[PDB]
Amino acid sequence: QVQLQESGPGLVKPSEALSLTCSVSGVAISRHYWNWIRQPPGKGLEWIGYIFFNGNTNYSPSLKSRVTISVDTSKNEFSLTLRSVTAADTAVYYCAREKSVVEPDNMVRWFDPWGQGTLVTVSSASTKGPSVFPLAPSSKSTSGGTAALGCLVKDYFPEPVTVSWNSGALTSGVHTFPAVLQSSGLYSLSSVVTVPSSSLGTQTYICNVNHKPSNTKVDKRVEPKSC
Amino acid sequence: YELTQPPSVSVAPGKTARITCGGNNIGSKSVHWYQQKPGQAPVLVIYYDSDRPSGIPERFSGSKSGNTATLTISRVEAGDEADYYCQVWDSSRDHCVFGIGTKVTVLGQPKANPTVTLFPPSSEELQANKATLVCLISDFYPGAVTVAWKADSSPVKAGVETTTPSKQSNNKYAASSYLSLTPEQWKSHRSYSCQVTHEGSTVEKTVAPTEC
Repeated sequence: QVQLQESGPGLVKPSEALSLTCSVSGVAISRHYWNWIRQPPGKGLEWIGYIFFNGNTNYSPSLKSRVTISVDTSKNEFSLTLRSVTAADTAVYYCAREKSVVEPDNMVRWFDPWGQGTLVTVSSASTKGPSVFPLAPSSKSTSGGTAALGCLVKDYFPEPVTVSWNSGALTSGVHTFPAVLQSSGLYSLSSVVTVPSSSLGTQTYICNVNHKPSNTKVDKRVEPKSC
Repeated sequence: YELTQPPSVSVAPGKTARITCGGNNIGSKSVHWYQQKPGQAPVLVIYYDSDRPSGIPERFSGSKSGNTATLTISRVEAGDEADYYCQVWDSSRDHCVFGIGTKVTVLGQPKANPTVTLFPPSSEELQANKATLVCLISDFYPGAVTVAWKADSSPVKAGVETTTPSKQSNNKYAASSYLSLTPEQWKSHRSYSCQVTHEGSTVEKTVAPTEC
């Protein structure tokens, strides 16, 4: 199937250049127009521009002066460069495949599918990868048939961290909370999963923490606590 | 060129919700709709005015008029709470244009009283000379909650951070609160507690340094 996956730096210092790449699976770049959109946190979708492998491009009026979109067919990828960033450029950046039909004298163009988005934070502060600690199940985090267990993901910057359990094999009963922003300017969050209390003596639980801004991955075992 | 939408649409469960999109004589162009649920990418939900992509429920339908384009959701589910965005292309300037977006909330879901889970500092974190109590509040509705922490039945305000509630996969809400402490402070009281107030009633959990 057709999948798109953005990759970015996470953090970008003011006045420097943002560079992103979108890797395309399941179709050749040459077969479609490709677009970049962005979304500031709390706000709406803003188109950036499009490209076609023969060189055609058009960019948003607001951003035309600072944007370059390019294409790499030999890696089935397209890319975005946005120079001279300011805080107004902090946003989730999405790539998307353009679908289009030829209707006379007009343009009918829509997006299907979108990538997952990647958060870009414009900041002078420095990157910091998280510290991860277990939230162990005990005789007091139980509710009869089930127990809650979790991982605490502390003091990272910038957002985001994502968490999976048992390499994605464990999805039922998972909730990853939003981050808190501490007085120190660092974020922390927790992910919890509820599992059978029966299982605790004989099943392994691992939280997979991903902090792409720091190129860090932590796989933390969460074991019953033994006093 | 500009695309206007209502900032929000409220609707009761099972009722029909209608999200409308007005633009420069839209009716000349073609309107597309995207669903964006909290924390996720947009997904296409209607395209070419009224077409449903493969995989979208029939209860999503798109219509148009003269100055307005409409997205209709019959038998609205709490699971359809989302922001919806209309979209067209401007063929003269060669620009894509989005609406400002409409946040749909379904109100009058069943009340759910919160479960509270309180984790003490892990020995691993205490061994790194830090201590964090973690109070997770889940499976509640409506969303408004307040959290208060106590050490030995005396209020604590320093070192507390609390998230605003967010939907879980259940469509019920969840929230979290942290109490940061030194290991010494953790061991110096007999107990700590996290009390959650929801819809005028409270649920409190207690942990003690001396129970494992």
